[PDB]
Amino acid sequence: MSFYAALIDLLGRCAPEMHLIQAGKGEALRIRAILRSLVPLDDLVGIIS
Amino acid sequence: EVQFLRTDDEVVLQCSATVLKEQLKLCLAAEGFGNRLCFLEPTSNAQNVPPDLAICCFTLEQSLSVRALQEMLANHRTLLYGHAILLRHAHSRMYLSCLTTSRSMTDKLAFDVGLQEDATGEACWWTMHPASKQRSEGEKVRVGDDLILVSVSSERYLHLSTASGELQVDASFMQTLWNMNPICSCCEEGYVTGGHVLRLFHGHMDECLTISAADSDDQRR
Amino acid sequence: YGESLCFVQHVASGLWLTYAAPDPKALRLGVLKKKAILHQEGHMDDAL
Amino acid sequence: CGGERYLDFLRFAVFVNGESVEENANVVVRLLIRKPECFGPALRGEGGS
Amino acid sequence: RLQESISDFYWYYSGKDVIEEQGKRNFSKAMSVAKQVFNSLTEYIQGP
Repeated sequence: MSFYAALIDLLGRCAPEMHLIQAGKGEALRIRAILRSLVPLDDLVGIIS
Repeated sequence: EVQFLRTDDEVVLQCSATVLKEQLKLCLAAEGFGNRLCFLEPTSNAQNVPPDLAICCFTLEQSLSVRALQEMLANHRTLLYGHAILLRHAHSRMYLSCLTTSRSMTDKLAFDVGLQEDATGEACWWTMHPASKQRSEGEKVRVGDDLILVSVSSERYLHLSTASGELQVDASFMQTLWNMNPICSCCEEGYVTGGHVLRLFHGHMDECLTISAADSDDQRR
Repeated sequence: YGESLCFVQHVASGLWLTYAAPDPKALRLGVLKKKAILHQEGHMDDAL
Repeated sequence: CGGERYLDFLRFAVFVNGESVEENANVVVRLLIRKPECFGPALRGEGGS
Repeated sequence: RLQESISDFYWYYSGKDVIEEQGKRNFSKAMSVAKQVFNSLTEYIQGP
């Protein structure tokens, strides 16, 4: 559980800062889409629940 | 000399799959109209069953470095390993792309591969990498070479899925080796070339070879 | 020596010397060894 | 356990003073997705819980 | 390899109207190295 938690924390930290998203940086949009694809939201909600 | 893949050339992407201890060659295919998803057409039997190669042929439009692609997105040529290429379906004049959708039950992280109407965006572009250390980045891509295709947007390889009994094509973090086999490079004026739709006329452009019209008794045979 | 690229062929069979195309998990094995086989199609990098 | 150790190191590398360093973050993402075994037996894809 | 690096750095500055000082440097250093390389290659063949 700690391994997976650390992995998710690292990915979240790697996630772009918003100002880049508003700027429209394609690299930021990539990274965010890749992170979303890796981790589905439903699983995060389940773990939180 | 050894042939070099260049732009404006038509190529087919072939993969190899071992089934029943019998290696089988498959060409990437997509109709484009009514269906955008890519599938695989077997080219091995050919002698006993002709393949549908027309919807498998792709033409190379652009081969650009990552940086040039970036500038262009913000705003003939030989292929080099590490470049990004744009592939156009000859029949539909659409563009090969990595789709955001995924129906694969086997792989959760895979993406569907299919055609897109507009060359705009990153999904259309793919990067070629050498399958072996033999070839190196910057080297001109040569006919026969095993290649690795990576989606610019998704950072996922073009992959052949054999997990299900049926063979499928998807974008996955696993890699598959693809061969770019050429169909045509450059043709002189006139000078009929294979793979083109044409008419056969008996004489002075009056009569042509044809079959019966629809709803005929002969069953159009 | 050094310059020429050669393909080894078994005369009687006509087969070509090539690698066995190691299966995945060989990377986990950490083996740098590729078994050598005689295959009629072969590979492009079969030259020596 | 070792996976977690390395993951927290990469965390300290990529995320500084409350903001992500995109230069290192993109590299980490690319390398991790190239070697998907780093995600764990889960999130493997085929045959993955 | 040097050519590829220079072409990439060109593409990087292509949109930008004016190269800044750090770039002007990096350009100058690369072109000095390339000048030495060209002279070495020229000397290898001259004579001829």
